[PDB]
Amino acid sequence: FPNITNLCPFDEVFNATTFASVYAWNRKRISNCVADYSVLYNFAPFFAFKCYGVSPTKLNDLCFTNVYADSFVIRGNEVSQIAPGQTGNIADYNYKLPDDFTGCVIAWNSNKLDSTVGGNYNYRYRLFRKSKLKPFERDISTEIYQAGNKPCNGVAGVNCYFPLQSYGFRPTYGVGHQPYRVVVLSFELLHAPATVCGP
Amino acid sequence: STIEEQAKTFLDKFNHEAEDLFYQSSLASWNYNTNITEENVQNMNNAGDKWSAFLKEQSTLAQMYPLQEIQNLTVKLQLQALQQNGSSVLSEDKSKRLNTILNTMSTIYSTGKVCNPDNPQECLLLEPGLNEIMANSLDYNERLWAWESWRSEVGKQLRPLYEEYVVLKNEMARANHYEDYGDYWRGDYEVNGVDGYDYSRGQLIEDVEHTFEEIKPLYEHLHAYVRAKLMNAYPSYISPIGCLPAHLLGDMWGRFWTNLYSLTVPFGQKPNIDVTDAMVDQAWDAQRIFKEAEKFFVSVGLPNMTQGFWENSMLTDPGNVQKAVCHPTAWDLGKGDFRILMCTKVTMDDFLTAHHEMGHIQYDMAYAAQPFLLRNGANEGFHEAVGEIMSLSAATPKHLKSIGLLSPDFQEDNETEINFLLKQALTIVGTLPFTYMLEKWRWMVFKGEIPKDQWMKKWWEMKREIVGVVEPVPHDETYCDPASLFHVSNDYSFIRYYTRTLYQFQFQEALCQAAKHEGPLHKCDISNSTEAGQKLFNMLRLGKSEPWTLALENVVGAKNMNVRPLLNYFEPLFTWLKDQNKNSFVGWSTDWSPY
Ligand SMILES: *[C@@H]1O[C@H](CO)[C@@H](O[C@@H]2O[C@H](CO)[C@@H](O[C@@H]3O[C@H](CO[C@H]4O[C@H](CO[C@H]5O[C@H](CO)[C@@H](O)[C@H](O)[C@@H]5O)[C@@H](O)[C@H](O[C@H]5O[C@H](CO)[C@@H](O)[C@H](O)[C@@H]5O)[C@@H]4O)[C@@H](O)[C@H](O[C@H]4O[C@H](CO)[C@@H](O)[C@H](O)[C@@H]4O)[C@@H]3O)[C@H](O)[C@H]2NC(C)=O)[C@H](O)[C@H]1NC(C)=O
Ligand SMILES: *[C@@H]1O[C@H](CO)[C@@H](O[C@@H]2O[C@H](CO)[C@@H](O[C@@H]3O[C@H](CO)[C@@H](O)[C@H](O)[C@@H]3O)[C@H](O)[C@H]2NC(C)=O)[C@H](O)[C@H]1NC(C)=O
Ligand SMILES: *[C@@H]1O[C@H](CO)[C@@H](O[C@@H]2O[C@H](CO)[C@@H](O[C@@H]3O[C@H](CO)[C@@H](O)[C@H](O)[C@@H]3O)[C@H](O)[C@H]2NC(C)=O)[C@H](O)[C@H]1NC(C)=O
Ligand SMILES: *[C@@H]1O[C@H](CO)[C@@H](O[C@@H]2O[C@H](CO)[C@@H](O[C@@H]3O[C@H](CO)[C@@H](O)[C@H](O)[C@@H]3O)[C@H](O)[C@H]2NC(C)=O)[C@H](O)[C@H]1NC(C)=O
Ligand SMILES: *[C@@H]1O[C@H](CO)[C@@H](O[C@@H]2O[C@H](CO)[C@@H](O)[C@H](O)[C@H]2NC(C)=O)[C@H](O)[C@H]1NC(C)=O
Ligand SMILES: *[C@@H]1O[C@H](CO)[C@@H](O)[C@H](O)[C@H]1NC(C)=O
Ligand SMILES: [Zn+2]
Repeated sequence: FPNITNLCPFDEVFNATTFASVYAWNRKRISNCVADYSVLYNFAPFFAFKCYGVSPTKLNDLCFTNVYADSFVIRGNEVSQIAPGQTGNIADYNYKLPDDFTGCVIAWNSNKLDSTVGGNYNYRYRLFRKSKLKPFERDISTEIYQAGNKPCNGVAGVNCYFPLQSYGFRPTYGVGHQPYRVVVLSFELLHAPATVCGP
Repeated sequence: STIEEQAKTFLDKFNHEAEDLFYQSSLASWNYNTNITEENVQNMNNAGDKWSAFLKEQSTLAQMYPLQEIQNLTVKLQLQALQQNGSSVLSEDKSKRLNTILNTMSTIYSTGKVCNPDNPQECLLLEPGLNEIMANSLDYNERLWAWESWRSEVGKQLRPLYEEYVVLKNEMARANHYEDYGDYWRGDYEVNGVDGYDYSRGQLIEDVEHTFEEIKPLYEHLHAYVRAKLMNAYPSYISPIGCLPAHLLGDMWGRFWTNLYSLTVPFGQKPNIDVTDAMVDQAWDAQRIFKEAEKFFVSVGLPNMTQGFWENSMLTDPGNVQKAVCHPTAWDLGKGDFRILMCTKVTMDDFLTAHHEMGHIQYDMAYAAQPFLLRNGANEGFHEAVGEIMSLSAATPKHLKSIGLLSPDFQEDNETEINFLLKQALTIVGTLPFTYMLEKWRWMVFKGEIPKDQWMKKWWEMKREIVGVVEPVPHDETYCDPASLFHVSNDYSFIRYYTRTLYQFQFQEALCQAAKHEGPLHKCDISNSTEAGQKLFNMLRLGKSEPWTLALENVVGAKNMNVRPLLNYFEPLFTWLKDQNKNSFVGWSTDWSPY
């Protein structure tokens, strides 16, 4: 097998035709490739490009042992919760970032992609959970949340709710309720040979 | 788990399902109102049936949580609002019949056409055609023809529908434990469980009837003044003692006397006009009207209109491709979707109505922060008054001079201020007896007080008695003339426009103190006062979370509606009208009628 370097598959994540629900968020491990973060631009107007602990302008001169790209879709007014030190339905039960997060959060409006006149109920999120999510934890359990004191026996009903909630994105919604595609780049530096570098 | 934590979790799950169903029902209703088709009707029916069957089960489930152990008040409020007299359980057969009556009356009003007796192809609708004749014509015969043709062809069409409309609306109200549909609408103002701030359904009838009696003197003098200036315009058609013919009043029903200004200006020639002409001269657009209204709300700290508002609203007549309900309305569909539906012409009437409807939307946006069940105005009067306290400021010559519709050097002498106060009186004061009588007739018809065989004998007995306006043609009981108004045939409560008219001058008085205005109220313009907008916004953001008595007392200092500020606003005109009716008669007798 030959010594040839790959070009980092950032197009597989940022340009996926369908993103995951935030409760079941995708993670792609980027490794053993040359990353060119210079292609990450020209998203929907007034997108968010929010980095923490690393400068995105120096990114093309840095090396890391691994890079992780987590992707999902959320509501417009939930975007602020995808950052360190945040509370809310998303940061508490669906996707959590730690205080020492070193990485970037790219989030852009996807109303033209993910909204439907009949409503897009495919994108969902967890509305009830017994406790807060640990950072980078993923929960995909469809177990009936028991709000009351009677057991639910896996049946939705009085005080027994199905824990996931569909967004139902429609294009005529306001921006706070419109869908936003989100990609979370995590740059990891370990005691190991750095295998993701810029040009 | 405590009952409160369970009630919270129930309300959370409720709000996410309710917002999605409310949006579908709202959007279905929008599609019908902008575009009247048989397919859009049954879509509105299906989305409305799903929405009520949802409330049917949710209001039942909400009984499982007793209020007496909810310590968090805002949780208590959502629970109360969900089990409260909104069951609207009707049988499937009777629920479908009331909808057919409602949809038919709705379709007839907006698509009703009077056609040439000799040429069936050329017809006039109410909105583009007949309104122009009733607002701009000066021929006695032409106005009479339009007044009668609309009430004879469309009015008679609505008479049998309205009779069965009340027998079903009354049956619905009784199943929800009200005396009648009129008591149901009155329940909008009801407040109980709050010491000193409570307000009953019956207390509105007393407060409207007594506040209106304090209004009788001011309106009777304006009535006599308009009578004299109308005597000049029309040779032998009006006597100095009789009522005012109903087809000469400025619009289709005489709801406002605003278009009578051209005939009644006290000082008309020498003071520059305060009306539409300069808009047309400056080639103003329906977009310019709303952009100027948007500019006004922003100047007090309120937000812009959303991007979706401009993309999704219908702000001009769509044409003959679709049949639209052209009457100006404001829409809060939820999910950040705000729209106005209005067939905007380039008039000063439409310019001020833009401020009215945008006032609704600004209220909707302000209390969007509330829980779903509390997103509404304090009462219907509050909602219909927000745009009016801005219209008060935008109508003043100070503001029109600063937005370029009056000369850059305007002479604001003693005389131009009386012109302003009169035109303000033609609209605001003129609509008060019209409003009170119409709603009182509905209440009296909803209640068992006006039988079928004399529905129009009493409607005109109350027009001549209370309003001072007489039928030019005798109408038998085949006619239904109140239903020829948008709000009556479209199932809207009308007393909202009476209570708001007192509310606005109360609010405007408090807001002009916030902006440190110096003179009498009618010179006040709150345009660039971000402090005045702050006082207003701190109430708009509340929604239905506080009773209207407390929300009103925390801004104006009065737990109730009051007539004082309205009368201070019009005092210079009140003492001026007295001087003009020296050799005239103030009042009228019911014993005179053309035919
Ligand atoms: C009656 O009950 C209600 C509800 O039970 C209660 O209101 C709650 O009060 C608690 C206070 O402990 C609030 O929790 C705090 O929230 C802080 C952040 O607030 C923002 O985010 C909230 C949730 O995020 C939502 O936002 C997005 C859009 O922004 C939305 O799509 C999602 O729903 C998402 O979940 C949001 O509710 C909140 O808005 C409320 O609060 C503001 C503030 O006044 C108000 O103006 C609004 O009108 C609205 O009522 C706001 O947008 C957060 O910083 C804080 O974090 C502390 O606690 C956590 C957990 O212990 C710690 O980890 C953290 O380090 C901090 O110490 C805390 O979580 C909760 O949000 C309120 N919920 C609601 C529905 O209002 C009332 O207080 C009760 N009344 C009385 C008298 O007790
Ligand atoms: C996701 O897909 C889009 C669409 O292909 C990618 O955008 C394209 O990326 C290339 C590479 O930088 C850019 O092309 C540029 O075109 C301009 C002229 O328009 C030219 O002057 C430049 O030299 C460059 O060739 C541009 O950003 C864009 N091209 C398009 C849209 O035509 C995007 O890179 C993909 N995302 C990822 C992460 O791969
Ligand atoms: C005014 O309202 C009418 C409703 O009667 C709209 O016409 C209908 O609009 C729907 C919604 O897009 C469409 O139905 C479509 O039917 C076709 C053929 O059966 C099919 O592809 C789908 O079943 C789809 O639902 C269609 O445009 C039309 N249906 C009719 C006429 O039967 C009309 O679009 C509205 N006007 C405006 C300007 O919005
Ligand atoms: C609320 O505040 C705005 C902004 O301060 C006021 O608009 C300003 O109006 C003055 C007077 O018209 C403008 O000054 C001068 O106007 C003449 C028109 O004859 C023209 O040569 C220039 O525009 C000149 O500056 C000023 O420009 C204008 N400012 C802006 C930003 O448009 C407005 O009059 C205030 N409204 C009230 C009711 O106080
Ligand atoms: C309200 O909207 C107007 C335009 O609709 C804003 O004015 C524009 O602001 C942008 C960026 O601030 C600039 O291009 C110009 O200053 C304005 N453009 C035009 C065409 O008028 C205004 O800033 C908005 N105000 C608020 C409070 O949202
Ligand atoms: C005009 O001013 C005179 C005195 O300056 C006053 O008597 C008169 O009432 C004023 N007219 C109007 C219409 O205000
Ligand atoms: Zn209104």
